Amino acid sequence: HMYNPRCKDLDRDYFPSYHTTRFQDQPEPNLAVLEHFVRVTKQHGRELTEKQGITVDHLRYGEGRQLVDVFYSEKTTNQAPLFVFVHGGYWQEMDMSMSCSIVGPLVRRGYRVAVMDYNLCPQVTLEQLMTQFTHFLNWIFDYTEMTKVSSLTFAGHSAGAHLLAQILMRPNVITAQRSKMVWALIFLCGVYDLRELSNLESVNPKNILGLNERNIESVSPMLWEYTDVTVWNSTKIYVVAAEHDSTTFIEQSRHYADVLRKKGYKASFTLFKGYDHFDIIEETAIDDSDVSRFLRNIEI
Ligand code: NA
Repeated sequence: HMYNPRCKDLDRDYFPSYHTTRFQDQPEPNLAVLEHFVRVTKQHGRELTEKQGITVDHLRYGEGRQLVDVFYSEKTTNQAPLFVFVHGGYWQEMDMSMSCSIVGPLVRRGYRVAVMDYNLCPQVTLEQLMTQFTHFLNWIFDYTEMTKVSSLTFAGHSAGAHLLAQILMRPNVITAQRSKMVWALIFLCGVYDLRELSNLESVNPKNILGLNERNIESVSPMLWEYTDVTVWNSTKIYVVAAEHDSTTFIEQSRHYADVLRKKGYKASFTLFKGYDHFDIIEETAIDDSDVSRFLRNIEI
């Protein structure tokens, strides 16, 4: 138990749902929280286009679930900045319909918002999902370039934070110019070192992540040898943990922030009071929420 010197149970430290303070009168609060998350995020999604006057374009960067929905207000110019959101779900669950809580307040602040979906393990190995995600980063920059827009922010949650980390190490796709377009990278409650969970059946049953010893460094942002850091020093990096996450998740974020800082990235660690791993996303649908205020404050 790296990341939790005082851990008793390594598995439960890898399921953030056991770590909330919500639904503590529920016999299984971990299932309550998941149920609630599914429900409210689907509701946020419908409210975006049925109530909030927001428009969506349904696009694709690949076959099947490799989709990108772009949300915008027609009352706003087409040359607005683009905010990109990458959803979580341990590379094996979640979809677009539960991923759009973040959209509404951003559109009201004058962003266009791209919410993407991806193929899940074991339809791909994690390595292959990562190659596909590289196709997505190429797509999003081609899309922004075509639109002749040259300001972006990316944010990923959980597994999505893990995925987003490769943006720092794909220079055959991410040119110096592409890098210079990025205002900020936001890593919400991600995981960055997969050596412990790779060996657990509860997280990686029957090895559906398709992991092993040759590729464990490559799927672990924590362990990479970062190079050409200088092209990112126009980009602010925010590594964020929720206070009510597992100590393992919290420390994974703290340590990843340390790794980046030590490499010379403009990175910071934030422990966000009052949130667990889930409501930190749920509350992004509320303009006045603490998390919303945080995202807004990044702009300054
Ligand atoms: Na711009």
